[PDB]
Amino acid sequence: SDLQQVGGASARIQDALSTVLQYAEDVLSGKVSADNTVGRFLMSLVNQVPKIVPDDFETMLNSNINDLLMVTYLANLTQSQIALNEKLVNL
Amino acid sequence: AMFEQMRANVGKLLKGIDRYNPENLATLERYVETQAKENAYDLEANLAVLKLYQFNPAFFQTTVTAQILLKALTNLPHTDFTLCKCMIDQAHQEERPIRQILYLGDLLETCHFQAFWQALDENMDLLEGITGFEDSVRKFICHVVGITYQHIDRWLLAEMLGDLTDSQLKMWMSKYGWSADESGQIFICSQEESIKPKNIVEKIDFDSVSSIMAS
Amino acid sequence: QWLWDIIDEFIYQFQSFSQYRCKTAKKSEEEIDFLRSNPKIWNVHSVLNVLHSLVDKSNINRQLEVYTSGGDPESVAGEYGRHSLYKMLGYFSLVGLLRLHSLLGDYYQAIKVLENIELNKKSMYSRVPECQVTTYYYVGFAYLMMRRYQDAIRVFANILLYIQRTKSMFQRTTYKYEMINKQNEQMHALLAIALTMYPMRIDESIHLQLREKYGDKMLRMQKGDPQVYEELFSYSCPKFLSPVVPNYDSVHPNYHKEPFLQQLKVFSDEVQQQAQLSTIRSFLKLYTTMPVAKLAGFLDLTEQEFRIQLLVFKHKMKNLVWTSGISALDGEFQSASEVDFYIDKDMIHIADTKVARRYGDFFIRQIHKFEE
Repeated sequence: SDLQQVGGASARIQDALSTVLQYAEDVLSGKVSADNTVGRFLMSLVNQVPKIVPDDFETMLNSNINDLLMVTYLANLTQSQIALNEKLVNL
Repeated sequence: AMFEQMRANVGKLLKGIDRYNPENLATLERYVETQAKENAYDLEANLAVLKLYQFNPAFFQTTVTAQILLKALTNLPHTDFTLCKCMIDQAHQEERPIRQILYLGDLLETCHFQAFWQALDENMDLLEGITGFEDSVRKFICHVVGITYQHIDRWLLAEMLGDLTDSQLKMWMSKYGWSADESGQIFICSQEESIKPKNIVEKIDFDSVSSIMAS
Repeated sequence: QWLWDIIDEFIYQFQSFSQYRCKTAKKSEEEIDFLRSNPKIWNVHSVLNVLHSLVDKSNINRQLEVYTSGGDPESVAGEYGRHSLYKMLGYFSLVGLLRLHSLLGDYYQAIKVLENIELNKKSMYSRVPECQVTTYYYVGFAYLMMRRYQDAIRVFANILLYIQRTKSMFQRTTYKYEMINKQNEQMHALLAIALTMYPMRIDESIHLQLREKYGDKMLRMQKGDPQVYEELFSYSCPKFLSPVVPNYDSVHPNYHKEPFLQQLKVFSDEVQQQAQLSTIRSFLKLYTTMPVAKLAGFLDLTEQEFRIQLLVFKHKMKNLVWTSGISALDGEFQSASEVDFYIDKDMIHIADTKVARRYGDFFIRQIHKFEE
């Protein structure tokens, strides 16, 4: 959660930075150091996450979320069975 | 006219203790007459009269009961007809015209409209005196068509609604906005419109499930 | 002697209690805050209102079976006792819901259903678990009487499962706990016969060896039976009205018999009509789209000899089960096939496994607090 807040704090700095970088070009002339350089950084982000785009891949992602949820659900069941064994042997 | 004048004191009577007393029947039965006559409806009053008749068999009035039954058939697919089945024994159900009305009602409830039209006593006075019965039965048949047909045949719509000539058929077809269609059908609803499955198009679980699993 | 005499002793007590209740409880905060402050126990008040309703209902059924027309019990219970207890203020706590729960349970047994729109709208108090279970029991029966199979099964499933987070304790179930659970099961089985193929949602509430037993019966009923319907009807009608208690068999009385005959007809005609629809709903929608030969094989399946196939097929389709398009030109019948889904219940089960562990953690820690 601390890492997610650091990442959202950073992402909000990126929104503010790119807004300033564009507006510098609109106002008079700007963005020369931020041209194909930043366009490669933003692409470097996008190529990694979200990887690709089609329906096949998001369907695969949602199936994996259901399996990760199933493993998490089974881990609640194992912990509850350990609790059922715990509750029988501490009376 | 008469219905609202009674209603202002009948709605008190139905939420008092007065609804279990037979003395109130002479106003409640007239309220049932007025429901046939002026085409109004009251379910709590009709159910009270049927319960009074059920508890006290000697006050069973056939014409009043028949008017409640014929109004129950104007209200299909509501549960008024089921409530009438509950409150009346076979001995009171089987007399005239009650047994005919129940048979006609099962033909409506089981969607045998063609059999209902073919089994109806044409010259019965009681059927004429139920204000707006004819449009209401056809509205029920059109409602079953409008839910469950995308396109319907022109002869098939006339067959279901009781032998309507093409002048009369327009006064039904255009009453629901239904279009002419090619060779030589009537358009009722689109195929895309009459599907829309609520199931499977789901799995919004995660925001709710993650919240209750957060700690 | 004895059994009837005990009913009069209870009526004398209940009428006297009603006269006291009708008299005091619109002014007597002196009586009442003496009752609030002094004790260190509270659960007895809930038990007495439930116990009175069960005893009164047991007493009323016996009187009604013996005296079958024109006698006092329904009016005297309705006009004086039930209406006065309905129309006065609820005691602060869940006592107003408890009085409403008897009124609703009397209204249910007298089959005079409608006023649930009024009852629900006046029931805006917190549903502390016992008052949720009572409300659901009556609401599932109300949906069943309304012929809302889809809605009734969900309400019955909750109270049949019994994971409603009840914490009772202090004999409040009571004396019919097993019978109430089977009363919910019996209606749930009838609802499953109407609805299945679609659930997929019976595993939560009915354990597998009963899913097996009603599944044999459901498949046989929609293929040939007679006897499953006879078995289902005879067990169910016994539980549908909730009469609480019988009297005692003998040659000489009629009476109870007139009772039983009225109950059998009312349930028979509705269930017979619904059973015929369940059999029509039996045949699988194997493909969406049927040209004339496939439609002819469906007609052959539907009825034969000969005369009148297509006419009764219109009626059988328009009962509810087929929503479709027709082309006269192309000769093809076009329909959808209904669909449903799974891995629904597990999302509920992850929440209640967390509750189940936590309740056990609370119990051990409460026992441990006496050995500190």
